[PDB]
Amino acid sequence: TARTAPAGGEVRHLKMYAEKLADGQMGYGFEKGKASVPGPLIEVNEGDTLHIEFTNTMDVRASLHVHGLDYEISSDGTAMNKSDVEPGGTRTYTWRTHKPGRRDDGTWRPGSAGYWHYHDHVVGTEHGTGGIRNGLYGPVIVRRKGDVLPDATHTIVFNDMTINNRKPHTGPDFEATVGDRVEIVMITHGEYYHTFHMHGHRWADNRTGILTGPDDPSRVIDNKITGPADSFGFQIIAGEGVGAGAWMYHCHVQSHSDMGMVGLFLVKKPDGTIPGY
Amino acid sequence: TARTAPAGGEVRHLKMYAEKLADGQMGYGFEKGKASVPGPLIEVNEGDTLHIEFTNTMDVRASLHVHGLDYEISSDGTAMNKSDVEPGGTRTYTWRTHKPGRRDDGTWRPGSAGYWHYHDHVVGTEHGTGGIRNGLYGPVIVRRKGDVLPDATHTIVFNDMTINNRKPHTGPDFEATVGDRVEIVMITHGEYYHTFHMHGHRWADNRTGILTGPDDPSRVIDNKITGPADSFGFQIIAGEGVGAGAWMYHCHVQSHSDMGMVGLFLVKKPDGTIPGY
Amino acid sequence: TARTAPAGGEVRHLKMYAEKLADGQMGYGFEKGKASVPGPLIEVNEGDTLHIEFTNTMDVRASLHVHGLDYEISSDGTAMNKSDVEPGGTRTYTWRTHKPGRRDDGTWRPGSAGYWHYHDHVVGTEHGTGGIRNGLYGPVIVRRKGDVLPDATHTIVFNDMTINNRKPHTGPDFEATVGDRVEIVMITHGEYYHTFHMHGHRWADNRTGILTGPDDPSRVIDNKITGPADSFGFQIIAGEGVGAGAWMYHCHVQSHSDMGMVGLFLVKKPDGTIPGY
Ligand SMILES: [Cu+2]
Ligand SMILES: [Cu+2]
Ligand SMILES: [Cu+2]
Ligand SMILES: [Cu+2]
Ligand SMILES: [Cu+2]
Ligand SMILES: [Cu+2]
Ligand SMILES: [Cu+2]
Ligand SMILES: [Cu+2]
Ligand SMILES: [Cu+2]
Repeated sequence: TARTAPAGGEVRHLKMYAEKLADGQMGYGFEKGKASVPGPLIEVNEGDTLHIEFTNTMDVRASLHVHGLDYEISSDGTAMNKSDVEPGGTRTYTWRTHKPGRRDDGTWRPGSAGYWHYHDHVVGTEHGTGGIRNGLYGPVIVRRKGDVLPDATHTIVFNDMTINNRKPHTGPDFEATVGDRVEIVMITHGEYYHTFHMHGHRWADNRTGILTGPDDPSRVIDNKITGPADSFGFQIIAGEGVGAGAWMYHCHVQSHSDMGMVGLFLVKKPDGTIPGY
Repeated sequence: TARTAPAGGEVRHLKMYAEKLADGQMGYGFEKGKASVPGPLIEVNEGDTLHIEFTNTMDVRASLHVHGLDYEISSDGTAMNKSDVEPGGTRTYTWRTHKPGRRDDGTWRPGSAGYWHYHDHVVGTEHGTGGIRNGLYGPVIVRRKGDVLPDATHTIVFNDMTINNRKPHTGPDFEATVGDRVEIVMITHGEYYHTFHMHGHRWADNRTGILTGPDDPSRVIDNKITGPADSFGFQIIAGEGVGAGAWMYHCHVQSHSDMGMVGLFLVKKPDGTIPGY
Repeated sequence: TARTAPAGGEVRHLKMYAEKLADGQMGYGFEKGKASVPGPLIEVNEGDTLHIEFTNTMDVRASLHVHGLDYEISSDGTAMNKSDVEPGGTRTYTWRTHKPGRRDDGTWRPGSAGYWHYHDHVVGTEHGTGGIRNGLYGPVIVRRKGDVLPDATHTIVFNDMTINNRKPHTGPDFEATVGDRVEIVMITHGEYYHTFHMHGHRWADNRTGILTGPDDPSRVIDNKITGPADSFGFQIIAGEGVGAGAWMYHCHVQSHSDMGMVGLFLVKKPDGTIPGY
């Protein structure tokens, strides 16, 4: 049987930093000097509370704003609600999550589980346009009790005309072995719509990207249109039914793929070989 | 228990007008001199029939065309099918709705229930490009027997680079009290794709925007990409799990929010106060 | 009762050609001299294997690449994986499909069933930008055991600013009789997002476009946003609840419909008449 998420409800603490990078970009990190674009993955269980002690090490105001999770207005990360952070400053954001359940009126409250993201809200403009452009974005995953955990999680961010703020035609590339349970968090940012596509693999267009059984009528797809701040996620079995290979993923907007929005899902045999590579 | 829609099947009558407004815009209304942009909400139950006695008070041809509901070709609102209205003229459009049910061949006929809209089809071009641009659009809601009625319904229309044809950074703003059941009808028009986003709230990407219980695998989202003539809708509990606050909604295409596609969901305590506002 | 797909598992063989057309376009066909834009429909049952003996009759390199179905890397149709075809050359692509089922780890493997497409991957650019632009695309349908077969299937491809590579305002138009079970395969290609819309009809936004019964919470729609390489499909009962008529379909992006992305769903009485036509 596959590994599954346990019941949540833990209180968790975390240090996060905003850093200007030597190349001019901006990244979050869990450790000073180890910021990355995209930011590090934050993964919690429904019901967990997360207290992020955030330090802006930059010379400009910056913030943390999250999608999907519960937060009070004092943690929405906006200038308006006095929730950004001054240069050199520290603030504790609090993110909460909740489980689904029946309300008193008989309705069904949705849980927090899903594929989400965090990003800056005040660099460049009051909507973080400069922050996002420079790399201040990262993924968040909230797990429901009992759903399936992967062998590894990769984050693919279409940010304007870049993948993960990389130069055209520089990946990123990811590697797996035939049979691995691979998870993708797919996030879009900036100005343009895109269509995300994988060669040789497909997934369900629902909450987890996975069907639990035969009753789910969700479309099975390998192409999906996305816009700025959209986030979705899915799991695949690397090479399932198709074998080892250098499997392209790309934006399928023709000029975008032509201009470098391309990468490789490198699925290897156990000996490491990739047919045709 | 929450209030729910009853069984439909009523025959309803309605007067509607198209008016040029003093500012140059065009609006529909239920009363002469009270046209609005967006047009007034039309809400019916599955099975109801609606007879709209429509008068074009403008000096140009205009029409009414609806999405989703049943109508005969004589009510499709097009110049081609001789279904528009001459300046000063009156025409009765008929919209019908039906319930779901089993067909003789064993298949399942879908019902009309959903979040829909009406708009002009002949002002400026044979596709109403001028009518829509000037404000001739409005929302339609069709309820299925037994689904949940809100405390209030707000209509948010992304029309080209405007929200409800308003100037940049002029809202609209909406108000609620922590705990209200708030319904959003979200409609897109014009030339551009958008992504609709709410701070502090989320909904289900299905027909009603709501989960009935734990078996629904629909993604829970707070960001959604939309294109011209898309309509969807949802309900939220104002401030549920997040409290009172000035909660922004906006298009999340960065330049669009920077250029004014922003508004506030003002969720108040009972004393009317909004923390940080 | 309606006709339904049987269990699959047949091994099928097929000849396909790439041809330059006299007008300058490029089309696939099952017979030399009978290429079409879009390419011919390939329809199989889940579990079938398809061996396509493909001949490039053009003076440039070309390929076949499919979405959604199972294929080994040697059939992905890319220059990178040495899977394109030289001018005048022949290659056998193999497409496989599989049924859903329970994995050993308890998870649910999705089946291949869906609305898919094939297109060129090497004409003009390493992403087939020229091939797709010139007309090298076609639809694929994979049926699950037991789902509903239509009276006829039409393919509507939004390719850049054209429908099926046709000149503005030249259709295509399709015809039916009130009561026909009409299937639409809707595919998008090129550079631009679109919104596909039908007058007088609607469908479910799920895998088959159809609801099986009352438990499916999928949104019922008549407008849908699409991007390059998106494919979906649905069935409707021609004129159901609305009668005979010249029912427009179009992209609902206003300038796109104004510029000719329009066609007619001609639904006739048995005597062939169309009210208002
Ligand atoms: Cu925001
Ligand atoms: Cu792109
Ligand atoms: Cu955001
Ligand atoms: Cu129309
Ligand atoms: Cu926008
Ligand atoms: Cu319309
Ligand atoms: Cu490709
Ligand atoms: Cu279009
Ligand atoms: Cu492709």
